[PDB]
Amino acid sequence: TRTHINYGVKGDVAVVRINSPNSKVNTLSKELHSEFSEVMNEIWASDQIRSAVLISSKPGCFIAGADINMLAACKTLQEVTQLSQEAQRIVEKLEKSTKPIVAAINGSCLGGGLEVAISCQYRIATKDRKTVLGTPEVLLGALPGAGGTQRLPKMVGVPAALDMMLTGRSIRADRAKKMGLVDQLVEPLGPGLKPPEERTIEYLEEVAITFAKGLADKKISPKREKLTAYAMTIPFVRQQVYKKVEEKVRKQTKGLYPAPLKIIDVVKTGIEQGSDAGYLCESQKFGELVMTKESKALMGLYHGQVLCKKNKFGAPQKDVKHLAILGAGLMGAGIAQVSVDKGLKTILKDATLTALDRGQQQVFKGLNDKVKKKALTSFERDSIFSNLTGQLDYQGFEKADMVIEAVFEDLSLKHRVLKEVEAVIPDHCIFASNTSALPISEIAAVSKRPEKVIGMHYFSPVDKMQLLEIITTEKTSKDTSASAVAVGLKQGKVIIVVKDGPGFYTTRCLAPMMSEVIRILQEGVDPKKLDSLTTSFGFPVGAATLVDEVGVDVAKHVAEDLGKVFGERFGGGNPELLTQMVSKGFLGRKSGKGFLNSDMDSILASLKLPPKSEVSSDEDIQFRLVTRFVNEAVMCLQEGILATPAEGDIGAVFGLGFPPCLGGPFRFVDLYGAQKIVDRLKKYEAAYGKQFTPCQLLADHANSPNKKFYQ
Amino acid sequence: PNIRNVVVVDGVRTPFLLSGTSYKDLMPHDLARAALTGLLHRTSVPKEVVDYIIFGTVIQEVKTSNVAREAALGAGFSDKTPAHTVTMACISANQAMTTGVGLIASGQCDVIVAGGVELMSDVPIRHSRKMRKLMLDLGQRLSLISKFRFNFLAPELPAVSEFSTSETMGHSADRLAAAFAVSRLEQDEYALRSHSLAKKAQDEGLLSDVVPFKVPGKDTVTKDNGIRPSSLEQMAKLKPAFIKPYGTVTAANSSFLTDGASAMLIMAEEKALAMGYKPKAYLRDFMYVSQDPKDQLLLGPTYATPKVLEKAGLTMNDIDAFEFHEAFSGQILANFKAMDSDWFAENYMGRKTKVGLPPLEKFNNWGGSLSLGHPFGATGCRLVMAAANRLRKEGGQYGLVAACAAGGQGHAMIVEAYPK
Amino acid sequence: PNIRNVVVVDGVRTPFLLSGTSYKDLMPHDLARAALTGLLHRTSVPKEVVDYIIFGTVIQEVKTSNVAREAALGAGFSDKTPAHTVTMACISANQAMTTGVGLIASGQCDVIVAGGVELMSDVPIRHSRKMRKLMLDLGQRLSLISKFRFNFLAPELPAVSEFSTSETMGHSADRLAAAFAVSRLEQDEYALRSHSLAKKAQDEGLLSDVVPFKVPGKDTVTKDNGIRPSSLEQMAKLKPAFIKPYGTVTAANSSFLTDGASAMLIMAEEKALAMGYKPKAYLRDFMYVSQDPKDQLLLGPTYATPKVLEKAGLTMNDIDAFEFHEAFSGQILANFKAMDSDWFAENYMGRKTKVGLPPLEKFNNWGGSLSLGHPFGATGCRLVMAAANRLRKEGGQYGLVAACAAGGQGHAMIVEAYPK
Repeated sequence: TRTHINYGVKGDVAVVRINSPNSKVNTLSKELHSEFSEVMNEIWASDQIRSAVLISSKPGCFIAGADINMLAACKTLQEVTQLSQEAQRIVEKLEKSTKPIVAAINGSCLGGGLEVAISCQYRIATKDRKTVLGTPEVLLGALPGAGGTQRLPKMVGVPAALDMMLTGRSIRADRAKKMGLVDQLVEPLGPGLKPPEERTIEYLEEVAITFAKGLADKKISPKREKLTAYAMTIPFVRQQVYKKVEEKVRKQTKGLYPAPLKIIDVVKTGIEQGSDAGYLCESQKFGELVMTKESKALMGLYHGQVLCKKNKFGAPQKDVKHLAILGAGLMGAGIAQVSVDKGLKTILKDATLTALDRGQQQVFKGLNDKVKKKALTSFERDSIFSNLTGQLDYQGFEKADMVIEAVFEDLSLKHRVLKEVEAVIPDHCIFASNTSALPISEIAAVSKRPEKVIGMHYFSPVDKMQLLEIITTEKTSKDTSASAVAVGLKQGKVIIVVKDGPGFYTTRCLAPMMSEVIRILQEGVDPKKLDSLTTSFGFPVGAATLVDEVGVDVAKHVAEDLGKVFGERFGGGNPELLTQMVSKGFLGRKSGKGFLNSDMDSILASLKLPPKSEVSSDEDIQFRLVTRFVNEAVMCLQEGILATPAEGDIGAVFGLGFPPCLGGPFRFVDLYGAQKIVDRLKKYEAAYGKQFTPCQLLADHANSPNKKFYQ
Repeated sequence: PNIRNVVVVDGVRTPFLLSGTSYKDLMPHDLARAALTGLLHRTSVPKEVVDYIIFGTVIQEVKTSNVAREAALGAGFSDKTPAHTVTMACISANQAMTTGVGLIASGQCDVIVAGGVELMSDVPIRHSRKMRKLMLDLGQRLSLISKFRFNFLAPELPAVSEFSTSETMGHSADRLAAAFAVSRLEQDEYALRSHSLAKKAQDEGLLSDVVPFKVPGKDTVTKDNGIRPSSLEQMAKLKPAFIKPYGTVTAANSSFLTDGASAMLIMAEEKALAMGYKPKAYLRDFMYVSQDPKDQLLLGPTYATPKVLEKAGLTMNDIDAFEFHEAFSGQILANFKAMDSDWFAENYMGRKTKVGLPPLEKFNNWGGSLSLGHPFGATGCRLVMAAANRLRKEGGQYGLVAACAAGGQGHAMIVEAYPK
Repeated sequence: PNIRNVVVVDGVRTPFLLSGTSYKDLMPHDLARAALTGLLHRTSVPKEVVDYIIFGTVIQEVKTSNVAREAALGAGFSDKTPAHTVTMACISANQAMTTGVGLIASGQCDVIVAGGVELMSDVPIRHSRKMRKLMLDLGQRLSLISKFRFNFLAPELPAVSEFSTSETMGHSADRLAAAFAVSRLEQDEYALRSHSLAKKAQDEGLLSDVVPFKVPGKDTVTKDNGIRPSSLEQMAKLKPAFIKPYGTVTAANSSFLTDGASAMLIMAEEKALAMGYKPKAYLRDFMYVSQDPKDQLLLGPTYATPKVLEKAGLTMNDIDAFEFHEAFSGQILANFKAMDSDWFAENYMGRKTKVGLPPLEKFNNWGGSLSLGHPFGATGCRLVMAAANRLRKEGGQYGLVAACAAGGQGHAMIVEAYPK
């Protein structure tokens, strides 16, 4: 009947409204089209109404894309192509009606909503930051919900949206006029006789109805300088555009994404061939690349992506408004660069003036590029900058309520630093620290308050990567943890909570990968080759760039830290030579040039350590580093690193550097199987017998009795 | 009750001309001098008794800063009279009177001149941010400063956009207009009124706060120009300019670029009765408040008025004669519509109901803004005599003047009748 | 004696840089924001209690008028705080404090911020009087406006000349200098003092009215730059620039183009004792007088001081600590020389003798102008804390601050010690 969609008569115009009170946001589903069908036919069975308009009367987004648990609802190939052939037949119903129609946008329209949007004759949008217009198609790796890519370049153009529909990234409503998808804009309103946002969703109805009567008697026309140069001009440059794109997609990424080129063949065949006949090619394509081993776990990645952008600890009690960043440098000014714009007062501690110049010139230089790309106004830029004051000694920590240490890592100096920066701080505070190596329970037994100390570890370029990690002692209260993760998600960076251990999670898994980055050049296979060799498997940055990523000075400490405990037998397993690297005094990224450098070779030919021989090709050493990485990534939760490990590699792929289009280190028991990797290291069984030894929990349900982790 | 009182005396206003007529020749401190000499023409005051003149601009013609100093020296004042300008966006004058009454009630001086003077005919189009670095030029260093050059000559424009939100007056105008349910027909009944009364006001010819002077370049005299009446059907055809044609603010029912000046005199009451000039009004309390320029940009007056009624200790409906300042049609009826209901005093302060009820009859009868133009920083120092001679003309004894400014500041002050 | 009192609280001043160093990148409402945030760094006041901030410029960067509004909105103030600028020539700030104390003693508001902000690095070089008529341009009328043209492109310059007499600061400077029998040797003893004390003042490092901030374009921090000591023989070789070499004002002992800002806070005493901040000073009477700009152009302070001593009811020699503002060397000793004799109070008022006798010992010891530069509209709101912390540092309880302005206005007001 009318369970989610309804209209009425006002101005003799059908105001069909979109709402779904069950979830917070509305999703395109079979359960929505099952009633969205038998309304427009009644609109098409009417004659008094001469124009109609649809809108999402629920505040927030417009609609979702494909509903996350419905395309991931497992069904066989003929039905998943039947639904994705039926799903646009209802669009080819309404896109060419005799009675014209108008849609509207006042939200983050994403996914199949453009299918609803640009099929219309005339859409209308609201200029604000909340409304964005993007196509999450390649980001989950598919083709869209009804195949709108066969009328996007009819509308805006092949080269115009060809860098849109597979770049993944969204556009705000401001550039959409200069692009040409939506044509008219209307800015929202402030105060009303009704609350100051409910009128703005009820304002568009009347702007739509004053467009609507004009469409029926044609006072305005829907026929609304670089694309005009293209607009008729492709008789012969045909191959000489998508060939440039054919090698573009494999120079940006590497060739082991079989997803995005499989939307190119659409727009390759949509031009020059049968356009209406082209609407059934993707029916033979959408069922392929959804039922494949490329993006099958990518849906689970998205479930975890939305699943950890949640508070998850009760309710936030006594929210923070001030910060206290102990120490300038690269993390402190770094996390200040992100924790300043969206309403957090910060104070940035330094030792002398001589490093605040290196301080604020991050939080300014990485800020005005933001206004150089016109993503902010020129004025609000500077209020955002002036929310950040930099003290010198101490005057103002009596007002602070949350403290984050940022000093370069040591067990001895910070042990004192927590003892002198305890007295001028109130008792309802939070102390926290971004240690990377040494644990907090070794330093949580010193201060006056035992329970108001957590840990927050960041990652090194703080702007581009997008996650935090929490360090939780025995003594962390629920209010302390909730108040921490409030800063975590108000920060915007997707959180994961970790019960600690000697070496917590990320360096805990990175050093048993980094300790064999020396092992390829331990024989001397020209590790410039290794960059291509490992980016071929899928890692976005090479292992040479990983050791040029971590900083050469902390590499000896993250070698000695768990090597103090158990890193000599299976948190490592090769002779350390990085102290010989720094014996000359190489400086890493601050030396600018990386590794030919003419001095790595003298290390190995110092004394003849590589007479070694084993059949280890490139694929062999790729799976050696990956299988040890997943041996450690399955070692976690065997001691109970957290509650349930399906929360795991939402962290461990998203800042660690693990490739997407590979499901995660906790996700190779499923599409690659524990049986096959145990055959891989059982092929590797007689090599050393010491370091690569597999864990016991995954191995007992590995091969025969078809068991999985949770599936 | 022991604070010294304070008095408005006769308020000279040179008439307002739409830009492009005879004030396109002038110099932005000259009709200051004209209005001030006209003040010294009908006041008969010795020119050495006038104590502390203060003006107010918005443009600040930078060949001569602090306009009031030489603009008093030009009219032959005794130069033992200090002066300063006061620059706000729109209620510059009518910030002049309030700092003057603060200067008087401190009890140190004698009399104040307050005036507001501007010309939007010659807006300042300045040269660039970086070509003016060739000020370093003013024999090889003269070359080497000139050595670095590409084509970056572009005069940057003083786009009147309030800079806190980077958008012009009209976007916020029709936002607040459409937000409080204003139709196009209801928005122009007031536009019809604000000329239909104005032509009758000039017809009877008792709006007599006008001196003439001669423009030195062009021919004869001046008298106000922005008055034209029309019908409602001859207004809705005008396609709106501030936004795409779905919106509801056009150039017919909207302010226009006009130029002019104004002045008055403000006296202590005891010397007003000692010398013997017949006054016009007292000048009682004044609230002075601002609004956050993201939401309530031009919700100027009607967030300020119930803060001044309780300040004086009286009630709304028992006022005798308003006059609210306008800058757009509809804005003033949105400043009728919003506070003739609940929900808006609610949630933007605590627990009042309907504290704005202007009964529309005792409103802007001698046509306010949109009638004879809106100078950008000189209204207000029209408006006080347009309250004073008005409420003398009928009965009544009190009346509030309130105005809105580009930037969120409001202004509101009550004016009492003649002390006899 | 029943008038409410009034209080200066801690007076932030961003340091003054000679033009050409790191403030040649800025934007003339930005170090306003820097000085104001620095005021909100050491005051711990809730940002919603600060009532009515007022600033003062002289240049009025016209892309954003009324500097104080958005310059308070930029520092994250609650925007229920109205603001305005006040523009004079030279004592713009220190006209800010006096209209603030008038605003307080009227008894309607709570606290005042007064500050003065300018940059003479980017002076406004505007385009022409008649090329800006091409504003009429903004399809054949677009041609016909462009049809009339010869070569009349010339940027007219803001030559700082006071316009009432069409001659620069320096002509009137060395006129008044030579008119009161000032030799070149006597004119530069004071120039030696006004650096010799200044370097020692920065050496002991208790001139602590300075916040640093970082200039966003250039490298690190700021601290004052105009301080350089030299010998007397290394000064007389500098050939004078304001007049032909018979004259006696050169660029060594003269003000220089410098940029900077300043702010403070002004509190009512009863809320200063209710909230509990430790004050600095009271702020008693203020005379405010002007001089005719043909003869006594820079005879600013010493025509105003015996009008404020009799206003307060005390005597000259029993003041405890002056500080007179300077703009030229010699000017201040001509403001020593003239009133240490007769004939000048004679014939320019009636019957006093020697009402200026400053004993030179209790003078500008923490070096005033010429020490750390003279910003064109921000001095004064240095000078009050440089009186306050100074007379707290030694004994004594009273002290006058007095300044001269480009145009004949003077300023003089007495400042009392801390109320404990």
